[PDB]
Amino acid sequence: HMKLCLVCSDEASGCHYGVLTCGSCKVFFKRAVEGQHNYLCAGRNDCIIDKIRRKNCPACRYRKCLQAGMNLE
Amino acid sequence: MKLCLVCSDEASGCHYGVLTCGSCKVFFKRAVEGQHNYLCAGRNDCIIDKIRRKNCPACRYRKCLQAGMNLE
DNA sequence: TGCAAATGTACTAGCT
DNA sequence: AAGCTAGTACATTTGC
Ligand SMILES: [Zn+2]
Ligand SMILES: [Zn+2]
Ligand SMILES: [Zn+2]
Ligand SMILES: [Zn+2]
Repeated sequence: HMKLCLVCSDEASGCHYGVLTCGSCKVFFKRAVEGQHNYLCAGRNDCIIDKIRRKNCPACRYRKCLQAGMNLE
Repeated sequence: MKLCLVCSDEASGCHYGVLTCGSCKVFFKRAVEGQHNYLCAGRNDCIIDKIRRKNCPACRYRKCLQAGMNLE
């Protein structure tokens, strides 16, 4: 029914940077590329990213964005 | 020379029965008072150090309880 | 309390 | 019109 972001499963708003994603992942990805962050995972570089757990691990969120194909060109 | 028994930061005193940093003092008070329906994105054994304690409320609250924090 | 960083929404710019 | 996304400003969250 409702389009699903391929990063967090929140409702997708469009195809952003090459990948159907939600509003919060679009801006999260651009800020992650062009910004400095000490994103450090606390598990095994392998976390679950869903609508809640996405805030838990930005390191694994960024990782799953890239594995989904996001790119700024 | 005083380490937090939850995250290992500069403990600021004995809070809710446990030597703990300021940040863990406040986090446990918030967690214990309201819902703590937190969720872990890993395997319920996330590393909870000064850097990564922000990452997993669920594992942090679990560690608070393991260390003995309570409202005595 | 304050200050600030991170995150998320809603909106505008600009294209076709 | 219609439909799209990238950007941006604002608000909210979260944390010292
Ligand atoms: Zn998303
Ligand atoms: Zn992770
Ligand atoms: Zn602590
Ligand atoms: Zn965890």
